[PDB]
Amino acid sequence: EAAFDDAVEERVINEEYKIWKKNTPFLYDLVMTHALEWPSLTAQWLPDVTRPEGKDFSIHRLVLGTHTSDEQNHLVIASVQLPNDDAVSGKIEIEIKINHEGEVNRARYMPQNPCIIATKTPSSDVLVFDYTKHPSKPDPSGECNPDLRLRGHQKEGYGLSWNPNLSGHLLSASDDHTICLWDISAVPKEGKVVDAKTIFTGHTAVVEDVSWHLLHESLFGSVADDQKLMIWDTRSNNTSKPSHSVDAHTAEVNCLSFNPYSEFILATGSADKTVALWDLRNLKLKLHSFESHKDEIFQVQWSPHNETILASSGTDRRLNVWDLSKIGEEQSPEDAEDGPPELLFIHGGHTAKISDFSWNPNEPWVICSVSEDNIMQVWQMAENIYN
Amino acid sequence: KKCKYSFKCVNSLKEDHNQPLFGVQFNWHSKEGDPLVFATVGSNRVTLYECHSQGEIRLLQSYVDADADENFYTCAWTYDSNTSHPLLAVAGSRGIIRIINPITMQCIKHYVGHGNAINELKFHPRDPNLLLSVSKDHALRLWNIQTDTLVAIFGGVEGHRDEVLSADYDLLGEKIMSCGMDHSLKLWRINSKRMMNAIKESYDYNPNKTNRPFISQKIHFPDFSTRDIHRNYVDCVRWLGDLILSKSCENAIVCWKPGKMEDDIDKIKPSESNVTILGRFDYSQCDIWYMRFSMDFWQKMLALGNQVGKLYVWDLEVEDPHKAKCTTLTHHKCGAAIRQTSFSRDSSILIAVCDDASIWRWDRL
Amino acid sequence: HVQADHELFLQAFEKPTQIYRFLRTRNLIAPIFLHRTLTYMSHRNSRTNIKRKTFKVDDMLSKVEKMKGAHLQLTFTGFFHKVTLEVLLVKVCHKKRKDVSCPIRQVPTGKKQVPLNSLAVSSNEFEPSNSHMVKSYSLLFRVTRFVAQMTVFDKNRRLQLLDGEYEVAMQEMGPTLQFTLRWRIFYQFLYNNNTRQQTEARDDLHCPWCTLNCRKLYSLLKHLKLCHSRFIFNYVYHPARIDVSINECYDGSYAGPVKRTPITHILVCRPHNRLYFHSDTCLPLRPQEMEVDSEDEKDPEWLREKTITQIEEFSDVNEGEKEVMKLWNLHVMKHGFIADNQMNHACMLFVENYGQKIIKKNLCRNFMLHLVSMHDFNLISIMSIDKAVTKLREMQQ
Amino acid sequence: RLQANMGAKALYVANFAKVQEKTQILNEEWKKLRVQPVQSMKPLKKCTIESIFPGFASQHMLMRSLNTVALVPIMYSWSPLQQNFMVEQCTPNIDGPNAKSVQREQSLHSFHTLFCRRCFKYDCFLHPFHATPNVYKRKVEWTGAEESLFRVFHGTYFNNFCSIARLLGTKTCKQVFQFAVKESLVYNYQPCDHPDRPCDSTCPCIMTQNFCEKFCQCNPDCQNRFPGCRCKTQCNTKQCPCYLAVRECDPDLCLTCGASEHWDCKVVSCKNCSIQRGLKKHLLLAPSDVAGWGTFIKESVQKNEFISEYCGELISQDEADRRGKVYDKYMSSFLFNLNNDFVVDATRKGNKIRFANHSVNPNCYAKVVMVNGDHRIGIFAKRAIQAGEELFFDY
Ligand SMILES: [Zn+2]
Ligand SMILES: [Zn+2]
Ligand SMILES: [Zn+2]
Ligand SMILES: [Zn+2]
Ligand SMILES: [Zn+2]
Ligand SMILES: [Zn+2]
Ligand SMILES: [Zn+2]
Repeated sequence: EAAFDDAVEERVINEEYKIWKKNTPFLYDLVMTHALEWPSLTAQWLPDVTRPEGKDFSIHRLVLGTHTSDEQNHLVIASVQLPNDDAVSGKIEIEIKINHEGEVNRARYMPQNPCIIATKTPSSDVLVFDYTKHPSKPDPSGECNPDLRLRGHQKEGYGLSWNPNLSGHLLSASDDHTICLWDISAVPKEGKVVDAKTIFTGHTAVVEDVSWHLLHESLFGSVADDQKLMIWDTRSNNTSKPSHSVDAHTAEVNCLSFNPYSEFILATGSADKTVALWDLRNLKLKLHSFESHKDEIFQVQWSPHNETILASSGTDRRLNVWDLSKIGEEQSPEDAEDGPPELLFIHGGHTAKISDFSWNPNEPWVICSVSEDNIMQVWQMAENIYN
Repeated sequence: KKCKYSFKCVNSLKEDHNQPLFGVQFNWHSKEGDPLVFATVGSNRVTLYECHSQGEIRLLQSYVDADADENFYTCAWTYDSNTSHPLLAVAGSRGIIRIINPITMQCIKHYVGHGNAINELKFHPRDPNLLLSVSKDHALRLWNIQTDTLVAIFGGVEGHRDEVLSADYDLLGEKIMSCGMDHSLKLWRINSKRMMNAIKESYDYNPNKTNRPFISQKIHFPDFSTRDIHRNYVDCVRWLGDLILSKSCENAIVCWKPGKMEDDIDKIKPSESNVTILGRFDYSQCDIWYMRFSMDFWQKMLALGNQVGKLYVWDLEVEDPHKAKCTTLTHHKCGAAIRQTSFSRDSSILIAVCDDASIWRWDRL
Repeated sequence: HVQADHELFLQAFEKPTQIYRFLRTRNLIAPIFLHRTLTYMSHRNSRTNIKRKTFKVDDMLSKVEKMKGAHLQLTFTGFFHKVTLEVLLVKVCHKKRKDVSCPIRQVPTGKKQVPLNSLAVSSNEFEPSNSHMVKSYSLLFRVTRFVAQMTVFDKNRRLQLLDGEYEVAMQEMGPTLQFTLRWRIFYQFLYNNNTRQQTEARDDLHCPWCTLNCRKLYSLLKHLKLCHSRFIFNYVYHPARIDVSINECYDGSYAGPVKRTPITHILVCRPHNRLYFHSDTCLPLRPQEMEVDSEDEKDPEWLREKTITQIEEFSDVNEGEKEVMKLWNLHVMKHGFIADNQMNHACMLFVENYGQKIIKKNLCRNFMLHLVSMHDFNLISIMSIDKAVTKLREMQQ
Repeated sequence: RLQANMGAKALYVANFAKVQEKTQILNEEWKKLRVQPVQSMKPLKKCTIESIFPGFASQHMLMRSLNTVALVPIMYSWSPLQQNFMVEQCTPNIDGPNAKSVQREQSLHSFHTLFCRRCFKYDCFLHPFHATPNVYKRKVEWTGAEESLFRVFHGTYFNNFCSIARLLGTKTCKQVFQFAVKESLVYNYQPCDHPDRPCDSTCPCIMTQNFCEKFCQCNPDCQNRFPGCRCKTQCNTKQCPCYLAVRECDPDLCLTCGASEHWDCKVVSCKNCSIQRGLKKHLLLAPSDVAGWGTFIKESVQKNEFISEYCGELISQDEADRRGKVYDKYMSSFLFNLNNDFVVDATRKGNKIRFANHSVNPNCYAKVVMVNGDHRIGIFAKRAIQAGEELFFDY
């Protein structure tokens, strides 16, 4: 009953993927479909860049996780060749592979020091690496060399976020109803293990995303599977009552993200088939609910080079991107048949759950995406679309 | 009588591929006094060779096909009626019959009608255009290369029930024998009116003038069959006047003829079963398959190889074949199995092949 | 045009068109990519990026703040008894501690004359205030010249009664009352180079199965070429002509934790005809002689020779008997006969086919013997045999 | 015992003489010819030949390619067929001079025992034995040949003197009258013999789970016999009586469909008697793109249309078992089981439809049909098929 349905759905997905492979030379300026040896539940562009003046293509760097089975896990630092404004040339190359304790669920680089990279584990002990100290190849023995361990949780999770202003301040989540906050700047170099600097417990369900506020280091935000968003002030000496708490969604909330240009506005993506826009001045009123995604959303990221742009993706196998300036605008009926006006693009080139995606901080309208079926895509939309 | 043959090994060449050879044939159709020539063949490497009095085997030509997996089996020499040029005829495991014109050094013609490997090729002696071909597909074929078409198929429901290994015309070119793994020695005929006017219509064939296909005259009824001369496989068969010589893995040549001794060859019915073993020649160590013997144009003698290297020679001019004086030839280097031997037009030169890519020569003295 | 290739044509344009009819609703309800964003199809869009320049995300909250700064059409009807009527909202509130009776408030809307034996509009006048004070809100219908209420608002702000027409009883101090509550292109298919069907496009550019309203022909051609790839389309101006053909080289495959080896696919950075062979000879068959000289008919000579040698092998048979036996075998093989009555004609063919042969061999007696033999099996009548032998001996003389 | 050694010696020297003069005239014929010699090119791959004997240099030569050619698959020999096959007193001539008298039963012994009912031939290749002799039973100078002729003539006519006088011609009515005055004193079909008794359980037809036919000599008023169809249309549907069972149409019984019409033409209403008439499609041979050889079709054919019919040698079950065991080395098993009694083996003889292959997605299919008792194969189409397309059906 279900197996034949999944089989014919996979056949239809193959047909749609072939149609996408045929139709892609009129939509994007750049396309790079790469498959990894193992999948990646995390992908992030780094701010470093190299521009050989003799060559036309620039070099960029990517941090990628792994999720293996009966094999050693390798945290990957890879490179990629992006043509800038000219020119079929460009390939993927794996620079560094570091042995990781178990699988990977989330990984984030420090904006202050890009060499420092925090990573989670399938156990309580998350860790932090510094690849400049490590060698340029992995150990065949498999005994990983953790640079800075971190403990305080009792289970695994997905949430992880560095503080952009204060160095060392690192937040992490877990499904044991706790939110850990560490500060690695205080420990000496000899100390490789650090205890929980503080633990916050106000939720009553599986917390699933946390993030520091950008232009105000004294607070952060979180969303959990209690249909709840909670803004936590760091100045308060009470680790139970938040600064604000809102029933911001009808179902379990999955992800959140703050704006890089603005400071008050933020976005969330929930398991009721919606993205939502909220503001940090009056969190009672729901500003807008974007509803085109049809399954559980798992990641949303504001664009660095634009303010009025939002992105979303989940297990629907179609990454949506929206324009906030085009909200509530009148359009043609045939234009509305495809979707709402604010919906800017639907990159449906994948064939499985879109596990993660990320933007580049020094290139326009380009993103990377990683799925569970050993797929890693990179693309930039056409200039004619957004202008 | 004495041996009356002063044979001595004049030369022993070895090729640079180390693949067992399978056939050798001299250019009998060449005239007198010219530089003699012959040719050997491996799996995918045919090589022409000259010969002199002092053993100086001068290499002339050596062709190779692109497909390396092909396994060549036999070669033959012929002359053209109009152009009066030579023509090598070769085949192999791919089911193909190529015709090389060695003056131009190209594949001027090729014919394909078999399903599997070719075992041996022969040419009609009087009319030089016909070309018989034996194959593993339980049937023979007859091509005509002047008009580039097929003549007949000497096989069918009454043909051999196993792989066909060899065949041979008679010297006048009016009757053909065929032998194979099916323990059958089947006779044919190319003297009746049907085969004659079929060949005549084949000569008059032209696809450009008319628009029809060729009427292939099949033959599902040989004129004589028998399954009592041998028990094991029959690797080679030849004619001697109106008599049949044959070998087998039983290590003995048998010379016989159909019917009784008084029965004429040109009046044997299809239902004839009786035979007459006229004589036998004894030898040893010939268990391996695909073994051959050979005769000269005059057929004054006979040569044979064995699976060790010590070749043998028999006479044919003297009386008393079963009491005929045999002759042996040995050497301290022929550490391989011999497959086929051959002579020139006269009985002066003898050349033999082997499985270690070795080509031995002998000469009278 | 036989129905064989017609039916295969129908199936071969049923299955891809069925798949595209499914994908029509699929991409309508679940689109794969927005058609507005295509470069060759952008006329569907009806706006530009002008508003993005003057936009400000920080100033968005004031708009939704000023945004935060049912139409009950109760229609009466003729009563059923043996006058005027007025509607009223009866708000019943929660019980306060100082009061023992519940708060009740009757807001009459207005009266109206109605027959026996108008309407009232209410544009969202619940006045509950969302302050946890309105326990219930009923609709009372006062009359004169029978009064009753009905619970309209439920406990959880649910509607109890349905819309449309309805009726309700009443009681003063059967009789009831009625009310009404309300809250040109042309496809040419070609398969084996055969004009199987010729049609004409009904609409100008509305796609046949996708049904999109594109105002250009080049966009339609590129859509038919890129999307719906099982077909192959060609276009030449000749009224417009479209030439369809099946693509017999599709890429049908799977195209997809678990391990796989790595790859790097990059596509864009800056954009009857087969030969034949004979049956018995296995030589190449020329295309000129295919229908003419149909092989496998005109049964072979080896079967005739087998029938000869089989009966010739029989010991206790005479010469002329074997002769007429092979003649009858060649006759019945040259003309097959399975029908029993047709055998009455078959002998009449034999004297008309080999009679001159038997006079040249004197086989008439054994021929009559064979005739009587088949007559013994009740295949033919005896007067037919008399006619046959008389016809044979008339020409023999 | 050994009285042919000198004779063999004489024959051998005679053989030497005639083969010598044959070679002499062959030499005289060869001497007329004048052919050119071989000429090599001026010396990419290479080929070198060494010499084990010293004194001869190593001879090199550049390699020369040859023109490539199209390979084909393997095919063993065979021959075509249209009908099935099976493999397990002197009475001188009437016209000859040495004829003698002989009774009616002994004269027609060879004819009646060799003649076959179901095919109208003598010693056919599917009917090994005749059923019984009771099938044909019904309710001046004089040589022995004339005596036997008068005997069989009076037997069939029962003393109708004018008819014998007309037939013989030479003999008159009075002569034959005067002579007669001084003369008195899932199983294969098998026709059974029980004229006196009715069709009961002891008959082998009901044991075989098959209906009787015209060939059996049982009571014509029986019920086990299968009457023909009575459909005016082409009767290619399930409603036809013949289409219920596996049988096909009958030539004589099925008069409503019009099967007894002249067979010279091909446009006929009955679309079921194609096996008897033999309106097969012109198949062709080709190399298949799956495994080895294959059969192509020239004209298009419909769903459940008549493509062709399988043919081959009928043999027993253990016979086909040992045959497949022998063919296991060659790995060419074109067998096709027919029923429990007999099965088809078509490796040595057959037609083009044998060359089809096995596939999970077929387009044709096979069906057993009892045409006049003969359990023949019919290869029909399970789908509309175009010209030059592959044919596949599960064995
Ligand atoms: Zn028969
Ligand atoms: Zn019966
Ligand atoms: Zn019966
Ligand atoms: Zn019966
Ligand atoms: Zn019928
Ligand atoms: Zn019928
Ligand atoms: Zn019918």
